Amino acid sequence: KISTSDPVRQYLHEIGQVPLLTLEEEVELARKVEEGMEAIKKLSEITGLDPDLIREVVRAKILGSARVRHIPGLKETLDPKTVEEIDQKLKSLPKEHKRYLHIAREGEAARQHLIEANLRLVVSIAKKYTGRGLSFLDLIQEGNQGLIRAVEKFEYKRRFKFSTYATWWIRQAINRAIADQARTIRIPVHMVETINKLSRTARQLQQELGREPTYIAQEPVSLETPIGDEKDSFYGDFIPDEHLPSPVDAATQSLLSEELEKALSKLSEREAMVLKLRKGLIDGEEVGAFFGVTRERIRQIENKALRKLKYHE
Amino acid sequence: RVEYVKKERAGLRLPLAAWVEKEAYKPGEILAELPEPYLFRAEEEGVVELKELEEGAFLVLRREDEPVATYFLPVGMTPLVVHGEIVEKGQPLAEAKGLLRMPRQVRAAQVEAEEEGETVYLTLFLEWTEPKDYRVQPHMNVVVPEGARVEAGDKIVAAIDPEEEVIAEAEGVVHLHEPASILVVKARVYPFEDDVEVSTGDRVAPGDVL
Repeated sequence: KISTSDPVRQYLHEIGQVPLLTLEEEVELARKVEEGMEAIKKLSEITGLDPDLIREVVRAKILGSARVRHIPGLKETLDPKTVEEIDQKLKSLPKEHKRYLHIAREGEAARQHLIEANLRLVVSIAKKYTGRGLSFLDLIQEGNQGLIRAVEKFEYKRRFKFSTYATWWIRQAINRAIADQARTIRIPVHMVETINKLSRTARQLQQELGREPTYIAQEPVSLETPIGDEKDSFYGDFIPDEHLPSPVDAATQSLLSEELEKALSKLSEREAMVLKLRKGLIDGEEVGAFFGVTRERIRQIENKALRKLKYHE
Repeated sequence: RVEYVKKERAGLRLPLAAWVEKEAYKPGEILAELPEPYLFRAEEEGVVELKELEEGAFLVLRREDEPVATYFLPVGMTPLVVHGEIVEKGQPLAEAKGLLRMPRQVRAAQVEAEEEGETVYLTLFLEWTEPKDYRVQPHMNVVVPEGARVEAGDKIVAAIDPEEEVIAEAEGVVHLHEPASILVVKARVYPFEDDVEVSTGDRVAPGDVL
């Protein structure tokens, strides 16, 4: 049926079976996770294997069976035939060494019980990002990418709990992706709350002032839309073209870029690069153009640089 | 709950000919039957001391400060607080009723008898389990199961700060009172003692080595 309430009764049903007790049940799981953390590290010494290799063999045996083959540094390995070689080389390590395993199992499995219980947090974090540029299921899944990415890092040793430690990482992966996948172009990380900030003065001046005043952002209209008397035309149908080849692009920038570096290096690099990269690399400014001189000497050397650069006497 | 089964050894005097001492007698078990009365000499004198019990009473006597007398009274004997040292004149005026005790929480094991005349001085073993509890916080970990003893260095519960964690005392049986809730899982309990297993998660029926 309609998938609005289905993820909800899918979350709120094991979150209703496991609404974590704020101290007993929450801190129990975070310990086991860190229990499994170091037990894997100590198993990496005894066996001579990658730590994240070991955590990943644990994950595969806990979930029963899966095909989720990915490791940093290693992308793949024979999964269903070799994970059991790994599990039996673990059956050989004695009583002293197998308890690290027993703890490593219980720790990563509690990691899932941890997450699966804390997803109603994600439900009410993404609920304040409703009309932002992503569907509500894209938001929760970006929020569930954060609560997972908060489980690698949490330290139960410091007494502040996980309910407030994960709100940051969840609201960090949400604001990660809204700045990415909301409009067609990969928008700056900046312009998000520059566009969002004018939209909250426009609704604090249009509340009263009644005026639309004086003193790189717009929204796409689709290609097919019935124009006219809500007829059969599509809007791409009335677009003729300007030209095919699009010249002075490649042959120009090829001259353009190489003849830049020529004069750019023939005067002092402390001179030419101050503006090469200020006006050309990230932003702009000249209230802080200065790597450490007066706002007056930078304007001095800036202009004087270009002038000997423009014409040499 | 920690039960610190502290031990001591105390004497008593019986009817000589009446068979009133058996080894099949444990805590809460019979001693002696129907001597009408008892008043005989437990020959010592010392400063009066008495310690409480649920069903029982010690009497220790420190003349100066050394424990001159340690004689236990199974209930059914009528004690008097501060009597006796007139001439050490058989103060143990514990009245032999028609019944005897039978110390329910304190166990009566070993036995020793020097036989003479009317009465035998008996020396035995006395272990009374002291119920003393602790309270665990959210950040405290119960490293001990549903019942096992403990050594003088054999830490019981670990917490966040090394500041006052539940370190182990003299040996005690570990019982648990208050859970925060209760799991009822349909499973099969398979205890092991000596050697190592296959870990949590895998499949078994009956599988191999369990």
